Amino acid sequence: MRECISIHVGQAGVQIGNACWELYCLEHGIQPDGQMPSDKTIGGGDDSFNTFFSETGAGKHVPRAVFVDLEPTVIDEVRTGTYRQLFHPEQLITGKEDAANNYARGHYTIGKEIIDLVLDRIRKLADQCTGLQGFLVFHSFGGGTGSGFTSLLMERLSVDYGKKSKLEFSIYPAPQVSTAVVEPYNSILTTHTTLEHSDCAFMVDNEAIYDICRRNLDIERPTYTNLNRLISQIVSSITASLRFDGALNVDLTEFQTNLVPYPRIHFPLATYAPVISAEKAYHEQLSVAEITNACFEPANQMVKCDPRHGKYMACCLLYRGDVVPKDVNAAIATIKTKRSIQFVDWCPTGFKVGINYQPPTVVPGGDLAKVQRAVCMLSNTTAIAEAWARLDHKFDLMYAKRAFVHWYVGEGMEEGEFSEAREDMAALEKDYEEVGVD
Amino acid sequence: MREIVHIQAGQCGNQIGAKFWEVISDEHGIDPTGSYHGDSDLQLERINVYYNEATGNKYVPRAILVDLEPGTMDSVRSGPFGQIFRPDNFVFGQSGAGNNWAKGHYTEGAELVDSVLDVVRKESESCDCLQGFQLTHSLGGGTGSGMGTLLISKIREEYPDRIMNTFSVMPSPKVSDTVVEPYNATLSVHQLVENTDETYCIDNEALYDICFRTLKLTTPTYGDLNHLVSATMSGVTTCLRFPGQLNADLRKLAVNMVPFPRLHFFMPGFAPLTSRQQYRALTVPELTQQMFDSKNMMAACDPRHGRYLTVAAIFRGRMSMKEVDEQMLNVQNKNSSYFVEWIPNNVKTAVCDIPPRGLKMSATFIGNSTAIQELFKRISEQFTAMFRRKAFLHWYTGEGMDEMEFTEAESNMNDLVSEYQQYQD
Amino acid sequence: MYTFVVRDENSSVYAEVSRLLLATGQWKRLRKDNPRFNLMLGERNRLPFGRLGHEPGLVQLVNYYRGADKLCRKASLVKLIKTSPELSESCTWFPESYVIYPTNLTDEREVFLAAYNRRREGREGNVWIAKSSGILISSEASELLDFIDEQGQVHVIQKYLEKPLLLEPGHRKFDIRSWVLVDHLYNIYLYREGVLRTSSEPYNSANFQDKTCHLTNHCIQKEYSKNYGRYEEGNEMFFEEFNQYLMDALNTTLENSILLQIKHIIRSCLMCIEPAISTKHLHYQSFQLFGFDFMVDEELKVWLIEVNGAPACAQKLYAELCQGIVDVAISSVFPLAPTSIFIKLHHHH
Amino acid sequence: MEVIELNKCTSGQSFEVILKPPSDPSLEEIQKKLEAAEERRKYQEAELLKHLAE
Ligand SMILES: Nc1nc2c(ncn2[C@@H]2O[C@H](COP(=O)(O)OP(=O)(O)OP(=O)(O)O)[C@@H](O)[C@H]2O)c(=O)[nH]1
Ligand SMILES: Nc1ncnc2c1ncn2[C@@H]1O[C@H](COP(=O)(O)OP(=O)(O)CP(=O)(O)O)[C@@H](O)[C@H]1O
Ligand SMILES: Nc1nc2c(ncn2[C@@H]2O[C@H](COP(=O)(O)OP(=O)(O)O)[C@@H](O)[C@H]2O)c(=O)[nH]1
Ligand SMILES: CS(=O)(=O)N1CCN(Cc2ccco2)CC1
Ligand SMILES: [Ca+2]
Ligand SMILES: [Ca+2]
Ligand SMILES: [Ca+2]
Ligand SMILES: [Mg+2]
Ligand SMILES: [Mg+2]
Ligand SMILES: [Mg+2]
Repeated sequence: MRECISIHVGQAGVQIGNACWELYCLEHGIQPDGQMPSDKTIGGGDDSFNTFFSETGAGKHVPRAVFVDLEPTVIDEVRTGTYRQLFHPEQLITGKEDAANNYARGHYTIGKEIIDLVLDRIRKLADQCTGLQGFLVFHSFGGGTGSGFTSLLMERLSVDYGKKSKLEFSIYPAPQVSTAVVEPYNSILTTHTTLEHSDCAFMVDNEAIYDICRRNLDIERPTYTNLNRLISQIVSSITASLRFDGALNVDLTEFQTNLVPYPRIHFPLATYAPVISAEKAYHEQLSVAEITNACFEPANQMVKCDPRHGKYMACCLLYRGDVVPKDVNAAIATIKTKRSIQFVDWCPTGFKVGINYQPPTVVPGGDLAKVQRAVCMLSNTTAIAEAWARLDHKFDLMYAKRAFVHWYVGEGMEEGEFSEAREDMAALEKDYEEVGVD
Repeated sequence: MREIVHIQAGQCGNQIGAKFWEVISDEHGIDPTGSYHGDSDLQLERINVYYNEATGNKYVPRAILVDLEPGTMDSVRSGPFGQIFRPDNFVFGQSGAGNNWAKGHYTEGAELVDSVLDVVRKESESCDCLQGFQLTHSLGGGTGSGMGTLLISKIREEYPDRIMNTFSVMPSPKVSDTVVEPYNATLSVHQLVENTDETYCIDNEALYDICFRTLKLTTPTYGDLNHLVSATMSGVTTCLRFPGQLNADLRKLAVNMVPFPRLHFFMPGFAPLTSRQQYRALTVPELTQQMFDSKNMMAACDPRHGRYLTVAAIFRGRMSMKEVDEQMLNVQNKNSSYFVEWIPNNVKTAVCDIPPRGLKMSATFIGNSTAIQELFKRISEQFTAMFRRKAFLHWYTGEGMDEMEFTEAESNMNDLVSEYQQYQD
Repeated sequence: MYTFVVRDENSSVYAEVSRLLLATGQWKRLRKDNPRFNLMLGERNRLPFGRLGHEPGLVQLVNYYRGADKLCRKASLVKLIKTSPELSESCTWFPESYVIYPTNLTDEREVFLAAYNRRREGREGNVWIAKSSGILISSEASELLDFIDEQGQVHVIQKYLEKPLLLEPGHRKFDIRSWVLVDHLYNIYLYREGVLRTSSEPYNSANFQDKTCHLTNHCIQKEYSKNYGRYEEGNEMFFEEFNQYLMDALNTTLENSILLQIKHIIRSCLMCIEPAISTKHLHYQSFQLFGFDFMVDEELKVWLIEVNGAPACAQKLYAELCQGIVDVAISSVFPLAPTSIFIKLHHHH
Repeated sequence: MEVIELNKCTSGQSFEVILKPPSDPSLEEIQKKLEAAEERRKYQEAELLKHLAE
């Protein structure tokens, strides 16, 4: 068994993290106090759930997590919430004043004065690991701490943990729930300095989660709670292979191998189905084919975009519940004949399939209804670059007038770091185009 | 614990400040003695942003009262909530400023500013994490204008990395005390351009017209003008005084509203505004159509004469947040030729569950519009009509000022107008 | 109030569409860089489909199907017909074609020569044509391949219709242009009005050098031909006259002998690529006007020449069609506060 | 349509299906950057004070 440390940075990272460890506990039968009745080895063991939970002598299963925010009001909820007893205080790091949606403020001004403290706390979690795999970093693009401080952390992690892997869960800015005008600036800044330090990143566009919540859950104005309970269902599906017995995506290294054939192109698209409203009278349960086919509808992709007009470099299906391989292949064959699935010539046209018999756990009182089977597809499409195009466009509009730049220069950042970051994205978009178009 | 220190200077400053503290003290459930008697936990969630908590569960506003004559502040001390202010925070002189910017900034004011900073420093040392300051003052008089800007200059020196925010009453010949108000306003606007991060420009003629035309007050008074300012100040600060996500921070509001350092002058707005057919409920569409109506704005500028750099809307009360988003998007989509196309999503919407006193719901408007240059032209034009004849300069030269300084303030503001002009195209 | 932007100033069609929209008083045009729009009249090349459908509250519609270039490209069309089982390589209404890459750059050079040596051996007519996205007509394979190598872009060689259907009097060639509009629901509408772009020169089969009687292009007939405008005005015969001709001369109708096949061909092509370009579950919606070009042989068999994705319209039909584009393509998505001029082509979605 | 590397365990199974074959900054440099931006902040604030001193 090899452990995985999770890092949650900024508000988005903290709240999403809080909603995943709630789900992790419910999935592994852990209670809010950290006790785990089914765990028959008290105070130790190298089980699959131990990759995410350490154990004390008193029998407490403690997440291998760290929560970092430059402002205390969000992490303070964790300290007094339902799962306050899971973490000990050293895991919850909070500052006094935030980054004010200013990448340069999180990275430089405030980041420099707290980075050495975060590393020290992370080192304490590392010293508990007999064979550490890597890190899972949850953050937002648009937030000042989530963008500015995360890139600084990723740089130091690559220095202090060279031979380790790092995966990202990144929240893509969506105006319908965004509280900042300069989020394009922050998103591009943080992608530029993180690109060479992240081995694989899952971008969730708030626009996609927001509309899934209004369409499938009949929520007229979704809250962050709604947005996060849904995000933690997908994240649970991606991290299941690390927390349960299995032979696919068994360690963090396997994500790069199975999903990223070229380093810079490490942003797989995630699709999920089915999302059903608990408030529904009673739904007719979907089949293996029906839910597989749904993986090729933009309406349930974590980022809206048309894979039909891109090219796949790798496709991966993660099923949970009542699924046998025979039914999966029966659906794939059907979808290949009715869908536009174009791989690149230097990749096999196939799918790596993983099946976990335990169906998706649902939070009591949540929005999602219990289903018999669900699938999450991780496909590396060139179509995801549409999100880069959208973002870079907004950057160019503001930067062309130097709007809001004075706030960044005022924190010690040099104006040329803007163009330097935008030029990198220019190269990223071109890479996707070299791989996808003819 | 993100504390804000409040400062009210001069006649206008203290009279508007007092009413402001009277209005929000009601919203947070604080009585005239500082005892909380509200019914909601939301009232206290962020109470320490503007209030200090003494012994006996008393809440004392974190405000300092300043003036060069005792009269106005003597009234505040006798006013409704006068007993709730910290006695040591009354700092005043005896000479006055004679509506003379140079007296409040160079002579009489200099003699008293140090003892004011002694109070500011003492309030700051007790803050867990001080955000910044907010000043209430007029620009047409002597103390709020001359000493007010003097205080700001000295505050930015001792706290160079904190946010400086002001509610500035702009003078108007229609609602005038003296003929030198354009002189005092031009000199202050240069200090504000240089040393503030956010300035809510409140034109006294806008306040007058709204009382006469909209509210149907046959003969407005300063008291009536200050009612509006109170309601607007309460509205523009709802983001700070209650739980929220957007513009909930002074620095975050600046970062989202100020694309260029010098262009931080806002047009505030308020809705509803009804005369006394006052009990009629207001629908969200109506609430939005008014909030964007120029007649509900208090800078006395025409928004359709410029373009919005950024906007901050705050809807208070229990309403359809889905219906709010629909109407806000309808406004931007039905008049998208008045928003700049080089700042995507420059209109941010915030919601508050607690409504103002006596209203089921309301909306407050904060606009960074290039149309504000119309205000700076009025003042500039009135300035030049006198300065070209050197009229009334002797009041100022007698306090040690030279004409060169007036020539500089004149140039500094015409520059500001040119800066607003290049971004309107 | 609906809003739209214009990103193709050279489009004669949507220029009039924009004229009609504003004439209703319920539409308002915006700068070409304003993201808040209901409808985009987008540019031809490099239309930013990735920035569509991301404006909260605004349902956004565009006049171009992303991915239709597969059908509106010479080399792309051929590759689509030989590889799509719905069309099959045995497609009976598309001339035998091959994709030929110049030697300075897969390529079907050898496959083309095989069918050539077969025809040349069987005494059969072996006249071919070469073109690209400058055309050459020859009966010798050496002249066709040498012509493409002198260029630097992909070319296509397809069988030339040696026995075209000629209009009398004049003994002259022609081609039929039919406008087809596909709306956001993917209903296929065929404009009731077509145009015959006819040649004013007597067809001469013993001289493929003088390409004035073989090429029915409205520009070549008006520049290199000497009988332009003799028989019909501007070498444009409309369906009313062409129908009366088929009756007096051939004793049949334009509906039976030609239009049935045209509607069958339009269905087969558009229904084929529907899974690839449909915007049924997309965050934005698409419609697009297409221009199909057909040939007719002396047997009254219809052949497909190409599809145009940004076609112009006949002068006499700009009002009827453009008003129709607003009724079925724009108002059907943004209504305003007959006897349709289209022929719906029902199909199994 | 080929299935390869089928692994079965109590809590699930995983396999692979092939439809078709194919055709950093050191610690020294980071500290300088953090101090470089801090040096440009000190300078900018000194100019502010120098300005306010005049
Ligand atoms: N999906 C989701 N998005 C969130 C959540 N919280 C914040 N966001 C998004 O994150 C972006 C803002 O970044 P934040 O994480 O709030 O900022 P920060 O990282 O705390 O950094 P600061 O500027 O110091 O506050 C906005 O686009 C929000 O929509 C959340 O709980 N779930
Ligand atoms: N295989 C073939 N048999 C007979 N005629 C042919 C032919 N291929 C092309 N032509 C002639 O060429 C003309 C059309 O050429 P083509 O359409 O390939 O060029 P183009 O696309 O630039 C004109 P358009 O404006 O219709 O797109 C027709 O008038 C037709 O008579
Ligand atoms: N809105 C409002 N404006 C005022 C009030 N009192 C004075 N003013 C304005 O402020 C200017 C005079 O400044 P004043 O405050 O009296 O001078 P100071 O006491 O030296 O600061 C004039 O333009 C007045 O119109 C008031 O109570 N309300
Ligand atoms: C009582 S008064 O002396 O007649 N009056 C003169 C005008 N001045 C300014 C003004 C007009 C309206 C509101 O405020 C207020 C005092
Ligand atoms: Ca154990
Ligand atoms: Ca590395
Ligand atoms: Ca004295
Ligand atoms: Mg934060
Ligand atoms: Mg006075
Ligand atoms: Mg063509």
